[PDB]
Amino acid sequence: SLVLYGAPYERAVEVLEETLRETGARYALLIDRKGFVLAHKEALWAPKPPPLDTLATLVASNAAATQALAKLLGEARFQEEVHQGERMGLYVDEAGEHALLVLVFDETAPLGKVKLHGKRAAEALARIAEEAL
Amino acid sequence: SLVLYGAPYERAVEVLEETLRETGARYALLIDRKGFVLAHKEALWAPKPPPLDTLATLVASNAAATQALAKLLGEARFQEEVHQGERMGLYVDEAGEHALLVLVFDETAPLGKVKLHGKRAAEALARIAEEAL
Repeated sequence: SLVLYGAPYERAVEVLEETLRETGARYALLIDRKGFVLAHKEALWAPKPPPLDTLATLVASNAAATQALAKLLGEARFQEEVHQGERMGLYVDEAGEHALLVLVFDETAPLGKVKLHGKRAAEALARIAEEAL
Repeated sequence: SLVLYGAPYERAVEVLEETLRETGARYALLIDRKGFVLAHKEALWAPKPPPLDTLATLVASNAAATQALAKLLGEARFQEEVHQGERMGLYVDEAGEHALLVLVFDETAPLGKVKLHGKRAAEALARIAEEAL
């Protein structure tokens, strides 16, 4: 597949939903490394997100931009990154070769839970994407 | 001051050294938001770092690059970021208005310690830089 659709798509959304419930994050996305959104889910209590195409293309651009740093420091790429503001934070984890799990969260979501469930979710989504894409 | 020199410089290096000891990080740097290195220290057990001007300019470029994301998500800027590879990770924390504390570390440095002491160090270095620069 070049697009995630059908049962893989259905399962990916189900994983993103459970990830929101387990973390308390606002928004959860699986995106490819070109910034295309493969699946997304938003907590019913959260404000409408920013345009998710923009968000995904900036996350994917930054993820590519950071490889220079990982290589400067002697590794191939980073696998995970957390960016924290006063209120809002952004978690991104590799979901296999060609996808990234993105979680947007506020202070009400314990960063430890965001990381712990986020990692499990990226593995599940990697498995789905490996078989599908 | 436009450069950190004299007693402020001396104290900043002393803070970076204690930060390496408290964290177990490889390399510690205070850099300005233009990527200029104000102070740096390296653990005696670690390999020679990558060119620290390059490292600082890439860290500063990325920090600027990420503001678009923070603003997309409704805040002014991120205050802190962690990037983790299989072995190496990179911690960056705001040190006041015009500087960033950077810690480069491997698996032997507990991320919790890196964050906890890193935050204290960025506050101390902010204080030094506020009075000096």
